[PDB]
Parts: sequence; C-alpha cells; structure tokens
Amino acid sequence: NVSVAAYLAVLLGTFIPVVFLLTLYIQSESRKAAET
Amino acid sequence: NVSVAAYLAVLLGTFIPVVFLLTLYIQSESRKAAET
Amino acid sequence: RSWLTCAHFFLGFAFYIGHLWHAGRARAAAAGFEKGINRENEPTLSLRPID
Amino acid sequence: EALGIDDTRLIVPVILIPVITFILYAGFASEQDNEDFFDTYDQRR
Amino acid sequence: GRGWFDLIDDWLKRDRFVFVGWSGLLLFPTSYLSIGGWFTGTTFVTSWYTHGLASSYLEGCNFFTAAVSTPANSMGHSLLLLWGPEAQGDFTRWCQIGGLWAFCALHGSFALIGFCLRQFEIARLVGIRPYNAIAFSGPIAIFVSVFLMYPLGQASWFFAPSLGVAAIFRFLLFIQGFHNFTLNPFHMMGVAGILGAALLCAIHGATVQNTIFEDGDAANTFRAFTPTQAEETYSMVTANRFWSQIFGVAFSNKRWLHFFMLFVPLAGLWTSAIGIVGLALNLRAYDFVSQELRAAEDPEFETFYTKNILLNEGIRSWMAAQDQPHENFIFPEEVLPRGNAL
Amino acid sequence: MFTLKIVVYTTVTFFVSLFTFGFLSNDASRNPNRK
Amino acid sequence: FTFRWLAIHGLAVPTVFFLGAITSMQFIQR
Amino acid sequence: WGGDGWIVSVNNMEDLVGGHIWIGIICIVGGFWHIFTKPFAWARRAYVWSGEAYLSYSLVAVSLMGFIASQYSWYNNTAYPSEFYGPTGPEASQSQAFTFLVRDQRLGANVSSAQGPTGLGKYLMRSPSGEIILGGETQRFWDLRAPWIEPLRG
Amino acid sequence: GHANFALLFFLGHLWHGSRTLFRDVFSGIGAEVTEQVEFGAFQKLGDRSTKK
Amino acid sequence: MTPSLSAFINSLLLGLFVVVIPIGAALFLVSQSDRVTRT
Amino acid sequence: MSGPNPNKQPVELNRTSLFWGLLLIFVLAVLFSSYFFN
Amino acid sequence: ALRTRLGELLRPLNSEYGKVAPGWGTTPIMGFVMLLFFLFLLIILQIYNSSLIIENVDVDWASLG
Amino acid sequence: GERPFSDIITSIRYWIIHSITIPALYVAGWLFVSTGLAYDIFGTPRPNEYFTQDRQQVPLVNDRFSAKQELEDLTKG
Amino acid sequence: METLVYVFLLAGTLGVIFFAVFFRDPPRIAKK
Amino acid sequence: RIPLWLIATVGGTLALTVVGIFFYGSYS
Amino acid sequence: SASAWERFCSWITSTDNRLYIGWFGVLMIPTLLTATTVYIIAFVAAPPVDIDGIREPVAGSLLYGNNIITGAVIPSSASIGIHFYPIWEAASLDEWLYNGGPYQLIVDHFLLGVCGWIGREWEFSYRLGMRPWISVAFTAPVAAASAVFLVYPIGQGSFSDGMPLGISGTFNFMLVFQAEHNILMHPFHQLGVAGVFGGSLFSAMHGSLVTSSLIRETTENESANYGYKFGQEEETYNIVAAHGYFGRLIFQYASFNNSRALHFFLGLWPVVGIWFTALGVMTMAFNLNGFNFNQSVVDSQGRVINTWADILNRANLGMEVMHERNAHNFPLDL
Ligand SMILES: C=Cc1c(C)c2cc3nc(c4c5[nH]c(cc6nc(cc1[nH]2)C(C)=C6CC)c(C)c5C(=O)[C@@H]4C(=O)OC)[C@@H](CCC(=O)OC/C=C(\C)CCC[C@H](C)CCC[C@H](C)CCCC(C)C)[C@@H]3C
Ligand SMILES: CC1=CCCC(C)(C)[C@H]1/C=C/C(C)=C/C=C/C(C)=C/C=C/C=C(C)/C=C/C=C(C)/C=C/C1=C(C)CCCC1(C)C
Ligand SMILES: CC1=CCCC(C)(C)[C@H]1/C=C/C(C)=C/C=C/C(C)=C/C=C/C=C(C)/C=C/C=C(C)/C=C/C1=C(C)CCCC1(C)C
Repeated sequence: NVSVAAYLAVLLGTFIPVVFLLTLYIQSESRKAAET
Repeated sequence: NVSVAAYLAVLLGTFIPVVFLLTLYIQSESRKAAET
Repeated sequence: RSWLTCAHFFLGFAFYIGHLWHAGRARAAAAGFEKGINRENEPTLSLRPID
Repeated sequence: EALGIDDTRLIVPVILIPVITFILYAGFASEQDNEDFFDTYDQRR
Repeated sequence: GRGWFDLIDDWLKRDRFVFVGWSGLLLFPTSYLSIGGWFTGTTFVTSWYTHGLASSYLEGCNFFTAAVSTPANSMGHSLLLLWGPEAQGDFTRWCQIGGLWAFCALHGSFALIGFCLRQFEIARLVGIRPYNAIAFSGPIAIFVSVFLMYPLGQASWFFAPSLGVAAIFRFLLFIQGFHNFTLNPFHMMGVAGILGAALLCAIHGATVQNTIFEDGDAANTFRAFTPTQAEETYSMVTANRFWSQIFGVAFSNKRWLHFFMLFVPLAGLWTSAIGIVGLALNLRAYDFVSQELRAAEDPEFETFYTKNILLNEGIRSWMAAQDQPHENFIFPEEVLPRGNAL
Repeated sequence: MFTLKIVVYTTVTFFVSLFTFGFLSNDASRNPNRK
Repeated sequence: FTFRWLAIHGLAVPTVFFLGAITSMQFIQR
Repeated sequence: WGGDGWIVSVNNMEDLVGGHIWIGIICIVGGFWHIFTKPFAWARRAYVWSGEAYLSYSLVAVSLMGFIASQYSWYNNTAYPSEFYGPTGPEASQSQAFTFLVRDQRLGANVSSAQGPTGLGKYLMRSPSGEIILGGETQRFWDLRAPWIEPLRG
Repeated sequence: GHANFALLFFLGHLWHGSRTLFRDVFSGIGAEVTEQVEFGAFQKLGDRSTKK
Repeated sequence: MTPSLSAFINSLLLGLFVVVIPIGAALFLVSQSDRVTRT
Repeated sequence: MSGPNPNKQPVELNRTSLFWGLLLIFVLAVLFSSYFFN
Repeated sequence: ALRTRLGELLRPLNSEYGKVAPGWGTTPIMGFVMLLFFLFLLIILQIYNSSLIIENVDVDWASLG
Repeated sequence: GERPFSDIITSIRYWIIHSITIPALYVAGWLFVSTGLAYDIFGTPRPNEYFTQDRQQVPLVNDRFSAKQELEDLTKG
Repeated sequence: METLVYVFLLAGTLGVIFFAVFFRDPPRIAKK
Repeated sequence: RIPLWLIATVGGTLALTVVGIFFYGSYS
Repeated sequence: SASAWERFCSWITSTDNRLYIGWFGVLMIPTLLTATTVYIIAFVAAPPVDIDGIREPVAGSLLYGNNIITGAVIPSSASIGIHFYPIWEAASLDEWLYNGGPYQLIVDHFLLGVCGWIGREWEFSYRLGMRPWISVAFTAPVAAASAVFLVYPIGQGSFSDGMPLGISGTFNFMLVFQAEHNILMHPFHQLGVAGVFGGSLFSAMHGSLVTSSLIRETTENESANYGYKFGQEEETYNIVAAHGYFGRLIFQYASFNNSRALHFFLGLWPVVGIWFTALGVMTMAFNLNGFNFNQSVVDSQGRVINTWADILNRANLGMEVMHERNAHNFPLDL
C-alpha cells in the first residue's frame, strides 16, 4: 500500500525548517525585548 | 520483526524536547547579547 | 586454599589502599599542603583560567 | 618465553626505545645539580 | 487567658529533647506499633499457615531468615483487622493468618505520613525551606508502590514483600523470575539514580575533605572548623579546577551541586516506583518481541537476553511449587526446565 | 600477525618508557609550594 | 515523669522482655 | 597468564631451592651494597625521603606479595602440596573428570568416541593447542600438573 | 496510567503544599533563623516571645 | 446488624475510648499543667 | 489596557542547563529506543 | 481596567478578598462534618474491602444477576 | 529543662527500683518462652506440632471468611 | 535498520558530551 | 561517681557476651 | 634554555592544558582510547562469540540482531580460559573474533586505564596543592570493576566468567553469580547494599539540608542558584540552621556539628561499602560463598521446615540448572 519511512520524511521535513524559523523568530524577539 | 512507527516515536521524542532546549538557550543568549 | 587465598587477596587489596593513602600523604607532607590549602597563597587563584 | 618474546626482532624496540628515552632523560639529569640534600624532596630543578 | 487549642499547640511545639509537634500524635504511636509488631512477628509469630514457612526466633530462625510474612493468598486484599471477619477478635488466629503483616504495613504507611509531616512541621517552626520532606517523598513512594500498590494490583497481599531479610531476597528473585525487572527501563533509571547518588556522596565527601583550607596547625584537620564561622571551609575554585581538568566538567555552583545531590536519588526512587506500579498489573518489559521471533525462527540465534529469559523460566518453575503453596503446584521432573534437558 | 605484535610492543615500550622516565624527572618538585 | 521518660519506657520494657525471651529461646533443644 | 603462571608455576623443588640460593645471594650482596653506599642522584631526585614514604613503599611491596601468595595458595601444588593443603579447584575438577574417565574405561564405555551434547568430547577432547585433555567443563583447567596424573601424561 | 498519575500527583501535591506554606522563604532564609535554631533558646520552638 | 457491622461499631468505640480519649485527655491535662511563660 | 502586562518576565537557560537537557533527552532516547522498537 | 456588562454583573461575587470571620469561626462544626465524612469513607472502604458485610449488600459481580 | 545524665546515674532510687524491676521482666520473658505460653498466645507450632497424624502436608488456609474455623480444625488435637 | 537509529543516538550522546566538555561556559569569578 | 570508661568497658564486654551466646545458640 | 626533556616534562605536567595529562595520563589516554575504540566497533559490528567453548556462538553486536539493551561485547571463549589471547596469538583475525579476544583487549586496556585514572587524580591533586585522597575514593569502583572483570575470571579459571560488556550480559552475570555463590546472603554484599542505600540516603539528606537552609541572596524572579557566586568567600547556606533542623528531627546529637567530619562521613560510607562488596566478589571468586541457612529448621521428628532461605535456595536452583546450557556433562559444578 503506502510506503513506510515516508512518514519520517514528511514529518521531519516539516518540523526541522519550522523549528529553525521558530527559533530565529524567538531569538530575534528576545533580542528586541532586551534592546529596550 | 521490529515494529514500525517506533522510528517516529524515538526520533520525534528525541527532537522535540531538544528543539525546545535549543530554542530556550538561543533566546537566552540573544537576550544577554542585547542586554550589553 | 580458599581461606588462605581469600584472606591474602583481601589483605593485598587493603595494603594497596594503604599504599595509596600513605604515598599521597607523604607527597603532600613533603611538599607541605597535607593540612589543607593556604588561604593567603592559593595555587589555583594564581593560575590562568582554563577555558 | 621471557617477556613474551618468541622472535628476536621483538627485542630491538623493547631495548632500543628506553635507551633513547634515557638519553633525553640523561640530558635533563646532566643539566641538574646532582649533589646531596637533607630534605624530604629536592626542590632544585 | 489562652484557649485550650493554643495551650496544646504550645506544649506540642515545646523545644525539648524529643520534639513532638502536632505530627507526633500520628507519628509516634504508629511508628512504635510498626517497630513493635515487626519485632513481635520476627520473634514469635509463625508463617506455617500462610506460607508453610518458619519465620520466627521461636521456630529457630536467625536474623536473616526471620520475617513478618505476608498474609495468606486466600485473604485477598483484606485489611485483616483484628475485629475483622477473618479473625473475629481472636489474636491467635489473627497472627496465624498473617494479620500482623497488615498491622505493620498500615501502621508504617501512617508512620511515614507522620514523619513527613514532622519534617514539614520542624521546617516551618525552624524557618527553613521544606526540601527534606520532598526528599523523603522518595522513600514514601518506594514503600507505597512496593508494599501497597504492587500487592493491590496482584491477587492478594501474599505477593507483597515480607518484612525480613531472606524474605526480601526472595522478593528480589521472585520479581526477577516472574517479571524480568532488571530489563525494565524504569528500574534501570532507579539503579542509575541510586548508584549516581552513591557516586555523588563519595565524590563530594572526597572533594570537600581534599580541598579544605589550612585553618589550623594540627595535622588532623577536623578541629579546624566552627559551625558559626562565615567563610567557606573548603576551596570551591580549586575543586572546580581539579574536576575541570580531570573529568572535563565540574560544578561551579555550590547550590546547584547540592540540589543535584538531592535530585538524583529522588528521581531514581520515583522512576523505580513507576516501574513497580507498572509491574503491579503485569504490564512489564519482560520481552523484546523481535528477539523472540528471531530466536524462534533461528535456533542458532542466541543473545544474553534469551539466556536471561531461560533463567527466568527456571526461577518460576523451580520456585512456584514451594513459593506459592496455596496453588498446590505439582511439577514433575520432566516438565522442569534443565540446561542438560535440551 | 608478527608486524602487529612488534608495533604493539613498540607502542607499549614507548609509553611505559615515557611514564618511567617522567616519574624519574624530579616529579616531587613539580608542586606549587616549590621555592 | 516527662515525655522522654515515657518514650524511653515504651522502648525499654518490651525490649528487656524480648531479650529475655530470645535468651530463653537460645536454649531450646532443636 | 594461563598456561604460564609467572612464578606460581614452579613445579619442582630443584628450581625452588636453586632460586632460594639465588635470592639469598642477591639479598646478601644487595645488603652489603646498601650498607656501603648512598643512593645515587637519580634515586635522590626520584623518591621522597620521609618515614611515611618508606612506609608506603613497603605497603605496596607487601600488597603485591599478598596477591602473589594468594595465587600461590590457589594454583601451586608444589610448594603447597595437595596432601596437606588439599586439591586446587583445577585439581578437584580434573580429579572428578579423571575418576569418571577411569570408571567408564574400566566399566565398559568408550570414552574417546563418546560424543557430548554439543559434538565435543564428553570425557576426552582436544585442547586449543592440540593436546589430548579431559573433556567437559574442566577443559578450562587443562593446564593442571599433578603428581598423580603426570606419569599418565604423554 | 492512572495509578502512575496518582502517584506523581502525590509528589505534586507535596511540592505545592510546601510552596504554599513556605512562601516567605521561597528565595532562601535570612539572619532571623540563627537565634531560633539554638537548642533550648526558646521554650516554644519558633516563637520569639517564649525566650528563656 | 451483622457480626461484622457490630464488630465495626465496637471497633469505633474501642478506638475512641482507648486511643483518642486517653491521648487527647493526657494532652489536655499536660498542656493545662505545663504552660509556657510568655513574659 | 491591551498593552504592557506587568507580569511579563524573561526566561533564561544557561549553557549548563542546555547540556544537561541534551544529555537527559539523548540518554532517555538511548534507553527507551530498544523498548519502543520491540 | 476596562468595565464590561458581565464584569459589572459578576463584580459583587468577587469583592470580598481577605474578608475573614474573627476567631475560630465554624471550625468545630467543620471538624464534625470531616469526622462524619471520615466515618463514611471508612464504611464504604470496608464494604468494598469485604471487611464489613451488610445485609442485602453483596459485593460481587454475581449481584448484577 | 532537661534532666542531665549524671543526675540520672547518681540517683539512689534509680538503681534500686531497676534492680527490683528489670530482672523481673527478664525472668518474665524467659518464663513466657519456657512455659510454652508464647506458642499458645501467638499460635506458633511446637516442634512436635508442624505435622499431625492425619495431616502430613502444609496446612494452607483456602477460604477467607471461614479462616477461624479452618484454623481451629487444623490446630485441634 | 534500527541499528542505524541506535548508532545515531549513541553518537549524538557522545557529541553532547564532547560539546559539554570543550564548549562549556567558562567559569569566572564575579566582582561581587 | 564511677568513671565512664569502666562503664563502657563493662557494657562492651556484656554486649560481646550477648553476641557470643547468640552465636553459640546459632551453632547449637 | 632548558633541555628538550625538561620542556616535555613541563608540558606533560602542565596545569594549562584543558585536560590534564600527567605521567599517569601518558599511560591512561592511549589505553582508554584503545579500549573505547575497540568497544565501540565491537559493540556495533562484531561476529558472534563462542563464549562457552561448545561451538554455539552468542550474538552480541548491533548488526547481528541486538539493541542497546541486549547488545554486549561477549566474554572470551571457555577454551581460552585465562590464557593471554591478543590478536597475534590467534591464527587469523576472524579466529580471534570467534573466541572473544576483543573482551580481553578491552578489559586489560580498561583496567590499565582506570589505574591510570586513579594515578592521574592523585597527580592533579598534587599539582594543585590539594590533599590527595580522591583517588582513594575512586579505588572502590575500580576495585569492583576489577573484581567483576579480572579477579572472578582468575578465581574461576576462565575469562568467560567475567561480566559481559553490556546490559543484559550484566544481568546474566548477576543471575549466574547468585545461582552459584548466593551473593545476596553474603555479608560483604549486604554491606555494599547498605553502602549504596546509605550513600543515596546521605546524598539526599545533605542536599536537602543544604538546599533547605540557603541564605537569601536572590529575588523572586530568578533561580536560587545565582545567590552563590563562584569563588565567593562567605558560606552560601546556614550550617547552624540545618544542624538545628536535623537535631530536632531525630535527636540533638544525631547531626554533625562539624562540616568537615560530615563530609568525611559522606566520603567514607559508600567508599567503604563498595570496597567491602568488591572484596566479597573477590572472595567468592575463590568460592568462599555467602551464608548457607538451608534446612536449618527441623521439627521434633526431623522433617525439614522451610524458611525464606529455602525459597531463596529454590530460586537459586532454578537459575543453577538453567545456566550455561549443554556445557555441563557432570553432576557437580566444581
Ligand atoms: C533500605 C533503605 C532505607 C532505609 C532503611 C531508610 C531508613 C530511614 N530513612 C530515614 C530518613 C530518610 N531517608 C531519606 C532518603 C532516602 N532513604 C533511602 C533509603 C532508606 N532509608 C533512600 C534510597 C533515600 C534517597 C531518597 C531522607 C531524605 C530521610 C530523612 O529525613 C530521615 C532521616 O532523618 O535520615 C537520617 C530514617 C528516619 C525515617 C523513618 O522512617 O523513621 C521513622 C520510622 C517509621 C516511619 C516507621 C517505619 C515503618 C516501616 C515503613 C514498616 C515496618 C518496617 C519494620 C519496622 C522493619 C522491616 C525490616 C526489614 C528488614 C524488612 C530511617 C532510619
Ligand atoms: C503487635 C501488637 C499486639 C497486641 C498489642 C498491640 C496492639 C499494642 C501491638 C503492639 C505490641 C508492641 C508495641 C510490642 C513491642 C515490641 C518491642 C519494642 C520489641 C523490641 C525488642 C528489642 C530487641 C529484640 C533488641 C534487639 C537488639 C539486639 C539483638 C542487639 C544487636 C547489636 C547491634 C545493634 C550492633 C551489633 C552488635 C549487637 C549487640 C548484635
Ligand atoms: C624462580 C622462583 C620459583 C619459586 C621460588 C623462588 C624464590 C626460587 C622464585 C623466584 C626467584 C627470583 C630470582 C625472584 C626475583 C624477583 C625480583 C627481581 C623482583 C623485583 C621486582 C622489582 C620491582 C617490583 C620494581 C619496582 C620499582 C618501580 C616499579 C619503579 C620505581 C620508580 C622508578 C625507578 C621509575 C619511575 C617511577 C618510580 C616510582 C620513581
């Protein structure tokens, strides 16, 4: 039916760049908040 | 043999708290860097 | 044989422990810091930080 | 079998390397004072 | 003048040799009865009608083999009150059915509650933070899980640990054989916590005793310390340098060091309690399914885990006949697993 | 197998020689209370 | 007469009773 | 290690007495050497000269001696004869295997062709070096030398 | 699941009761503790008015 | 009234009059007798 | 009103805590991977 | 602090923070009710434990019929 | 306050009442064991009472609410 | 294929150890 | 009145005597 | 100006290296790195090992069907015994892998490395001007590792009886040891269990007493750990407060007034406990087993009345008759 280990591909390829963007945004927001 | 979808369990349960800790550390370091 | 072997293995290990204790204390008493670190001149405080 | 040596070629490094280390150590020791002291250890280096 | 409650509160919180407090009313009688019942059981009370065992000094047992044995399996999870429907007020029959174990277990549960309340009360009166009661929650978790929640999930009180030494060893080997508790990862975390707590205790003691300041001229350095002094008695900088260049990492914060010493054994005990609670319902890490499948498909495939499984089978089969006498297990010599048998 | 044996013998002799002649090199003087 | 007296005597009278009982049990012919 | 045993494997009294002659000669010569000499410069730099240091040196020496004597008592049957100290673990296991071998060779059982549960020798098997040794779990103790078995050993 | 959750919530209850009854010493203790911890200094433990 | 219920009621009464009443009464008497000087 | 909440507090995590958390999560994964897989 | 209709409706229901009854108040009757609750819990626990057998109360799966 | 140890150990009454009471407790325990009273009180079998003539097996109690009657049947004679 | 996951987890743990040793926060004394 | 070291010595000897009788009863 | 050897000795004994090397480290670093390398590669990919010597290999590596828990570096063959088995003493490399040579390599290098670690702890205690008895504390785990890796093989005559380098192998070692020696009834193992339980108890007790009496130096919006500054002169917690709390908890001299004596006790209890349990394993290597109380209670006739020791004996018999299948051809296990 549906090939396995594609769940890993879809979920990791969704998570890792999302993780990267969330980390960047939180880092930038905290740097702005500390600038004040 | 080895049950599938346990790869998802192991890898996501490894990544997500690691992601949380890395985000916390980077956020704290950038707040310290903008405090200066 | 079991009694002799076990007793003398016990005593050999115990006297290795004694050797380590007394060799360490002999070195520390010869160098002169067997009673503790001198507060006025602490050797670590005069070293560069390691990291 | 002394020191586990079954081939005579094994004796060459086992004897040779300590000789070179002793040569370096002997240079170090010839740099020293080498007279008797009355103390628990020698503070001269 | 004052009310009666205020006078009782003043007398209970008196600064005497043995502090009583409000927690003392629960602690002292319950702990006294627990210890007294344990001595009475290990001294006089038999186990002949519950386990078919001798577990008292009256029967000829020593300190290792004497125990306050668990009740009979037929009792179920009865509270086994002296006035209860099993004993019906007969102290002799109450001792013969194992009711003294229930006496000790319930009084010890409430005595642990009382001692934790005592820690809370003394910490509140003295004025310090109550981290000692949080630390003692660990042993409370151990006792609750093992001596109450494990038997309450099993058939009866019979399979709870019996209050002895060889009885506790029997419990260890019984749980290993019927549960493979060494393979349980929560027990692995508990072992890690206990051994790391011993490691921390030894290493902190050695580090403090070996980084002290020279505060006296005497070679024995114990007298060179006063409790009311303001300065530290040992060098944290020297210790940090030593462990940074010996081990790679070292403590630099004393408070974090001591909270870690507090945390490691507590976490170990709580995780092992989770493991025992899991065992209470036979929800176990007994087997790895793929290893068993590969061993069934390939007779030449063998790991140490399969050998452990065979040893557990040996424990169960050679132990159940005399360990659970109420079941009347009659195992012939041919059904008993033997290494030479295959 | 002889080449591996002689390499291992050389390495063990080298490190043991360093150990031995390092502890002979006035190791007790190498303390912060010297001089 | 104090609470310490009672705390000691709780752990003393049965302690002596049990020690005597155990010393008596040491001489039972097994 | 196994099969060699360092100085625990002294198997005759001639070596024992001769090396005790050697030890006596060496000790007397070294004693006069130390009576008439003072430590050299390398020894003066190397060691700590205090009573506790000498005590520690003696402690490590006598600890090594304790280990060596424990192994003497466990393995050696020449300086510790089994008529007095009793058999060693290897000696007891090989005695059991050898007595079963004798009882089966005398009472009708071909021991050299009796296949074991794993295809190996049940009574007599082949050593990792190729010798004829006693089979079973006593194959680990094939280095045993005993006066009651050496006449029967080719 | 619920036996383990109840066991863990027992620890949680202990922690939050401790943080409730000890709110004033959350960040540590002061210099007013040294007089109370002397053995026999006060008749009632922790009460400054019961000094001997 | 079963024997178990009668035993339960008797257990409550015995617990009261053997544990709670004597301990509480002694606590009350000693607290009223040995007071604390708050001067 | 919709604006500065007075209860806003910064959140910190020093490098020691980061390394402890990484070690904890990786060791837990090492421990429980064998049991999740079987 | 903005004022709403629901906020003004519920304001009297949250308006007495820190208001206490002087002295011991209703503590004795509270303790009496707690004692009754303790007895009730003990009764039902001993019923469920079969340490307390009551007429026409069969603690059994078979009582479902 | 507290009672010091010297006042405890130098009291004349403290020694005479102990000398008249504590050996009495010791002998009381000795006679509690030696007269067979402990076996009867706690139900511990005598060395000749583990097995009877009719029962040569382990006396297991197999019912909860009739345990007293079963114990009386097993321990009779 | 789970062997790869085991090796990855072990190597990640060792990398965490390496970074905790060599890239640690350098301890310094404060000017309090 | 009596020095404490004599009391400690007598108590230690009596404790060792209790240990000895318990061990003798274990062996008999 | 100095000689090359003097500069080499100054670099080796330097306190400026991130990790101190020292002369004991000269022996320690290569041995520990060799053991680590061989252990990693043999745990990942090593062929099965005939541990019992009966030509029935046991798989221990990840590539041959093991997880982290069941994986182990199998001990060497019983055919080898305690014969020295390096790579060059085997006919081929695969013969060395078949007979468990990696176990001997790892064990020897690891024991040398931990002895070097003891010496290196002493050495950097000496270079820093501190008291050198942390190595005495570390001798206890080294003693236990030696007892389970070298002494027990020496006592039993085979390196196959050492503890396997794994987890399930460790459990198998424990079970077989209990079956053959009854370690639970051995008083030295009981002292070791008391040592670890008391070490946990005292670690938790000391940590809770220090954390309970921390001196207020922080605000409510930060961790309490920042009240202590690295290198400060004053004490960060009230020792008198903790002493008073613990004196009122049990009795007024159940506590240690002296912090130095308290920390000596902390370092003393578990070190002595582990010393005693390691020596107990060392003595049971030569078959001086634990207490045997089997059939200690008989009735008037003489029928055996079982005790808890007899049920423990039944469990030990269950483990005994199942361990090392088809390796026993004789009734007794001598
Ligand atoms: C075998 C292990 C073990 C024992 C025996 C033990 C014992 C003790 N721990 C105490 C404290 C502590 N334990 C702590 C942490 C730990 N304790 C641990 C493990 C143990 N702790 C571990 C692993 C930790 C790490 C978390 C802390 C933090 C404390 C304390 O604050 C306290 C102390 O002061 O330390 C010195 C002492 C006083 C508390 C108490 O219960 O007395 C009161 C008596 C009671 C409650 C009666 C107990 C009744 C028991 C439960 C049932 C009956 C048992 C029989 C009487 C005996 C059974 C015989 C056996 C052989 C089976 C007590 C001696
Ligand atoms: C259970 C029950 C029945 C009905 C009444 C009641 C409801 C109240 C309830 C409780 C009854 C009670 C409280 C009974 C009290 C029993 C008590 C306190 C028994 C105590 C006995 C004390 C004993 C042996 C002493 C043992 C000490 C020994 C050997 C010494 C050991 C030694 C130590 C410590 C170090 C090594 C050397 C040495 C000398 C061996
Ligand atoms: C043959 C045999 C059968 C049975 C009986 C019999 C006695 C005859 C037996 C033996 C006979 C003989 C001749 C035995 C001889 C044994 C000998 C020579 C033992 C000598 C061992 C030497 C040892 C430890 C040396 C220890 C010194 C060391 C590490 C180094 C010390 C120092 C230096 C020099 C280097 C740096 C480190 C330091 C500490 C500064």
